[PDB]
Amino acid sequence: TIPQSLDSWWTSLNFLYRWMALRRFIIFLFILLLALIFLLVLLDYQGMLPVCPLIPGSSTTSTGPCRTCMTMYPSCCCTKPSDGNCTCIPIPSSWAFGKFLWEWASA
Amino acid sequence: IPQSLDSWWTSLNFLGYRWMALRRFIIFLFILLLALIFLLVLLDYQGMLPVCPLITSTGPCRTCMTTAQGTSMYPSCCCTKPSDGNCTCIPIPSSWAFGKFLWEWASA
Amino acid sequence: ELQLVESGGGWVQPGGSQRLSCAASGRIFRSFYMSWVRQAPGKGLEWVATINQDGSEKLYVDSVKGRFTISRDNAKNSLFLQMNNLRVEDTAVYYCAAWSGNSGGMDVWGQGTTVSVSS
Amino acid sequence: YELTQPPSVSVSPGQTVSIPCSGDKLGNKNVCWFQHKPGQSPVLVIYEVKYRPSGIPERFSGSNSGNTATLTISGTQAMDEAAYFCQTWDSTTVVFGGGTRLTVL
Repeated sequence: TIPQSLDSWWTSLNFLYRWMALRRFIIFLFILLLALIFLLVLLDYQGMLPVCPLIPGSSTTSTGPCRTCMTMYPSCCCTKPSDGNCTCIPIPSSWAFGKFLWEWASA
Repeated sequence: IPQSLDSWWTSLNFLGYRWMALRRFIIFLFILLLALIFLLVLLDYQGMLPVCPLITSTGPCRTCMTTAQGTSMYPSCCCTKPSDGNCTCIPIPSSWAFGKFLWEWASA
Repeated sequence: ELQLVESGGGWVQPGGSQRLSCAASGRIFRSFYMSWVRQAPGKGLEWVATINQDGSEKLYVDSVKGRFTISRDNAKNSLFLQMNNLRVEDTAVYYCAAWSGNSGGMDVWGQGTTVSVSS
Repeated sequence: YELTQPPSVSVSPGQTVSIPCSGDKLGNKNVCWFQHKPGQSPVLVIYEVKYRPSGIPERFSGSNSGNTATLTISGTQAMDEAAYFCQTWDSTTVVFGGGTRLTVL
């Protein structure tokens, strides 16, 4: 139902059978892509999209390696060559993908 | 670029200027959205989208390296310690990390 | 990956100074920690110095603290260790190692420059 | 930090060697194993106690149990003959082991 309304709106903009089916199909594909984008945004907002923020250099470093998992929220991190311990940062629950992309664009 | 898409659409239909510009602007917005999603796909392809795959077993945590300067180190593993889980650390893949997280999330 | 070539080794009197240079080939040199590790003649490996990406953090082994200065430049992609006032026990073969992010340890190593302090 | 390895362990080709690396509290720390050959740069054989870099044959493996670590080499080939150093972190300075010489008889 929606694709016919969408192409009718486009026609109305234009004017002040197989082709119709193909137009409806491409509209369906476009709206499905938009719907999946909105679904990803919804998942990001709800917090179910762990994207790792870049680890700050000022990290105090833990008292042991990651496998000991000493200070836990689902952080992500890497082992520092300085003292063999690993500097870990929690994943931001609110907007992980968005915050990571904002940090990426800030550089 | 929008002109070609507009011509294609009007041909599909039949194979004042302000509203034509409006149609062109909507076309440009659609092209921008497609470009943004394609950019996301490309960045994931190059593997600088550190989406750690969760939702068992342990894994290696590698050294910390800084990406394109900035004093910030790209993570190498994703670690979680609940109060009774003994904690697990899974490395973030160099392959499609976002795609793999989405897949091994949608499996269950 | 990275091609590391050391240099600046030769005969020097005790108490002299040397400037060992590791000329890493590749921009990816900028991302990793680097380290100088010395294997003394007929002895085992001994850690000398470690440098982070920017040079804010410079770590030395207690034997050489206050005598060696590790440094790096990213424009030329080079790691220079300046040893000052060497002692008779500093003879060794110094290796340039890189802490690659895809390895988790000193995986990329250099040829190894033979220092020789003698009368 | 006293970190000790045997001076040398040698086996005939084929058997499996368990090179020990005894150090206090070594279970808490993570241990790397390097393979140094006379006249060649050291090769990182094991990192994070049990993990191998890309290209290292699956023969090599690592283990840790309490105040000791171990490098296990199976199917020792004629090339494996080398020196093997176990490295850890005291607090912030990396300490290497004495190094064990594995010889292929």
